[PDB]
Amino acid sequence: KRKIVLLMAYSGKGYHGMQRQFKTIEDDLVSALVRSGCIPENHGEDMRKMSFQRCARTDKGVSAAGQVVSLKVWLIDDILEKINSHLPSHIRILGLKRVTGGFNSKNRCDARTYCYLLPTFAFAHKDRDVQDETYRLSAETLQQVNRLLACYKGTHNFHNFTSQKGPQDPSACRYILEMYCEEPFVREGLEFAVIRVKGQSFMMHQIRKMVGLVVAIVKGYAPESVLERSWGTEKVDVPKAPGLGLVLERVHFEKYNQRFGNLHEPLDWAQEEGKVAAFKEEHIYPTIIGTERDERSMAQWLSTL
Ligand SMILES: NCCCC[C@@H](N)C(=O)O
Repeated sequence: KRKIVLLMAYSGKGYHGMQRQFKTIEDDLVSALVRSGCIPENHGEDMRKMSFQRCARTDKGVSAAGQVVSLKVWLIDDILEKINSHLPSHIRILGLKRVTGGFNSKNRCDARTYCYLLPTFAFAHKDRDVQDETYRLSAETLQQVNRLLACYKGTHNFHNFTSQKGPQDPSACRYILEMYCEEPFVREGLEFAVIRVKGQSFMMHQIRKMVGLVVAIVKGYAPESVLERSWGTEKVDVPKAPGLGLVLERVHFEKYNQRFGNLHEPLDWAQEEGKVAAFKEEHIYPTIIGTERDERSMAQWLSTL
């Protein structure tokens, strides 16, 4: 009866992505919507009768601190609580807002910010450094990482950073506003670092390949010259990092609020930022960290380089 937008978050492990194998995030969401009585059962079976859309089709294993979806529901009392009561702890609806009927979240959002949490031995040189959990990131290596990541900034032909895309395809070009790596931190004897990237839009496997290539370079499996060569017309076999560390941090609506905001209303989750950071630190990060500690996801992939 009313078109709403939802701010939600989830740990991606144990799912096969957001949309569409294991269950998906939307499977849990739909079930929670049906059980709570926000939508009738047929709206859950056919996700078009409630006009359901999602901003980011996060891949298998990928987490999200600020996923955004839009749909029509029965605005039942305490709707946020009710929906959450049918969800596991690792999926939370953080915010809800009533929007105009014509609002399409996927078609209206601009830039996305992702982070990538990884063990620091992903930057350990294969010839000079230890290759296990005992490795500690040096200041010089971090400088190298940030120097390389900075080269991604601006507009480039990113055809080598996805699949089945030609160099002459205009849609292969993408815009990177920012990319860097934060200072490392230790948790339970393991050192991690957070890579953050902001882009106007991303192609399939793009961030994982951007990270993978820099990892290959820093570790010494590829010369630095391959980076600048990668945005040329030539094809480059770019390594694809695991999806475990990848987290969707924010879906931006700044350009939407400017261009459309003045049949449309401004969308802003600034008030829910506390819950966003809380869920990331309490449910997203610890699962990634624990998984790396016990299953050695990154280490296994690094072996294949
Ligand atoms: N929408 C294309 C993919 C973007 C990256 C991230 N959302 C993922 O699927 O892993």
